[PDB]
Amino acid sequence: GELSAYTIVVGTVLTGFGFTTPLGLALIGFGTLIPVLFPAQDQSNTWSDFITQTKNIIKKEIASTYISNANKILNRSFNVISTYHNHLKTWENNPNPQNTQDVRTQIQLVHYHFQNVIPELVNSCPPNPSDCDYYNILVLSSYAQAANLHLTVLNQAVKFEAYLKNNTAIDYYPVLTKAIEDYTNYCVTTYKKGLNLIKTTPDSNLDGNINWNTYNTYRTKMTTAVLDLVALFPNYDVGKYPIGVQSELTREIYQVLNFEESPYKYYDFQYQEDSLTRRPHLFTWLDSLNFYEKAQTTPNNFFTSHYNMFHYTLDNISQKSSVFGNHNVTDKLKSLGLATNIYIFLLNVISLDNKYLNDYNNISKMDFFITNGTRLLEKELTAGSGQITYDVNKNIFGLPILKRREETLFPTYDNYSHILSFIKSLSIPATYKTQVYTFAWTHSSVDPKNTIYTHLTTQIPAVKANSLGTASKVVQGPGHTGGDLIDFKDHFKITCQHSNFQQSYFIRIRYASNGSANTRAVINLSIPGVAELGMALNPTFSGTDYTNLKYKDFQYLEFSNEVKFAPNQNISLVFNRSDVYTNTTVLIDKIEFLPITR
Repeated sequence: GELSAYTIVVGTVLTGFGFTTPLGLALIGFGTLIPVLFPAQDQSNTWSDFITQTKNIIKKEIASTYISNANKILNRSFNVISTYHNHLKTWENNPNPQNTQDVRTQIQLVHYHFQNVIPELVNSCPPNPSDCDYYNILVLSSYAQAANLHLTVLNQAVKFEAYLKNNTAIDYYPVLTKAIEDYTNYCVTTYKKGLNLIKTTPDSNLDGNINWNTYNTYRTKMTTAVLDLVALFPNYDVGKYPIGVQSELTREIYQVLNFEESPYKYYDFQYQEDSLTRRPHLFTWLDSLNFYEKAQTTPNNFFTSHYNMFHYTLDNISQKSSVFGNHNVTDKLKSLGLATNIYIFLLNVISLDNKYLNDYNNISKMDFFITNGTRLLEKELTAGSGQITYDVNKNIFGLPILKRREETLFPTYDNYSHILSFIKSLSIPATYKTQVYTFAWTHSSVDPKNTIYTHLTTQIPAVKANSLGTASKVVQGPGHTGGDLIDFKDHFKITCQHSNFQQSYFIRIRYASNGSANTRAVINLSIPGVAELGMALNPTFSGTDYTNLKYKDFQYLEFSNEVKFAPNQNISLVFNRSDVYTNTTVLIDKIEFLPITR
């Protein structure tokens, strides 16, 4: 949508987990968060915008007094964060005595401000039960920013104190943890209450049908606002990540074209979902876009059909997608290729405007805004000759900037949060001339080289693999892992490229698993030319509903033997399951590398 804080706040946190210091992600991360979340101090309209925008997509109503109240309440954090931020800044470069060193008192206030303002926020809802559920999902995005700030000072407090044990001393680690757990589970819960609200509310405009586009919009906006932020919360666990962490978000989000002027909005919800989005898969990179045009030469040509060319991370085989659309046999192929480190971060599309009639509303022209890392490259893809008579529609797709601006909408080659990853299409030629498209977008924090760093913990999602056994499958993530997970049944291999240095590590796994102590799954890791690790996994949850696994359901296990990689060494990570307990489900989330030698 139109609101860059979502993508910027998320961008700062990813960048923030880069190191590990006595002032944590506060002194610096705050230098960005405060200005982004409070541009007009304690009298901003950030929360209103967040709430109004959410309410504009769900299109349900409540007295605006609830919105301004929420905005009035969360705008208190400004002063409580500003003072804390100063004493901290006042604690570093400024002398290091013991008075301005008494930051421990300031931390106490920020922790007190958040124990009260968040429950206040949630409990200041309309009387009516369900009307209260709607108010809280409508405030969820603001809730998130609050909880994150909260988690940041606690993560900082923990670091701050552990630093003072070297050459009231409160211990916030048990609390930091519970906060990571509660906030995660609440956001996800609330996020689904909204998803279920939409999927449950007939749309008068659609004559009663559930509105899929509304469902999809809410998902795209909330993923970039809440889920993306919630997926990084585990990094705040100073226990788990002592020296810093490099993580990424692998989930896809979609923007759609021709929804309103096409009939498909009257079909079943799940039907549209099935044909407009992609089933859980291993992360893919877009090699090229292939659109067929009509053989004609006369004006008003358009793209008849299309297909995508893509590949798994570090895989030298380029897979091809289905040919969406109505591919004639005498049409011309207009292709747009893409090399490694060359992405589409913004595009312009010109499609035919059927005027709500059973007439073609296809894409006839596209302007891609590509990035190669050093400059902006504009490429074009046109059906026949740009010449167009019929009325046309002009739409822009892509996501907001990833960093605070500096030097057609927002993204630049050196400042973009998402890259194009796929283009699906729903069309039944045998009956209609209309076609609805969706543009898939993945987070630009994902690495094409699966690099393993040496100066901090590297987090490599299991879906960044390029080989998946037949017994295994990729299942939908629960909502807080930042993406999907692998249902490890047999084997799967992820390929990594080491940094230009030498290092020893311990590879650690973040997984989920039911089963019992007598039916533990066993995992063997074969790193050709390097090591042979193996270990038994423990039960972590019970039941078979993996879709709604809780935060506590995922745990961490580490292999005993260590590995050493040479500079720029290409690594093969072959995972095998040898146990017989076929009924013991194991969900692989993240593969972690812990540097041993500083």
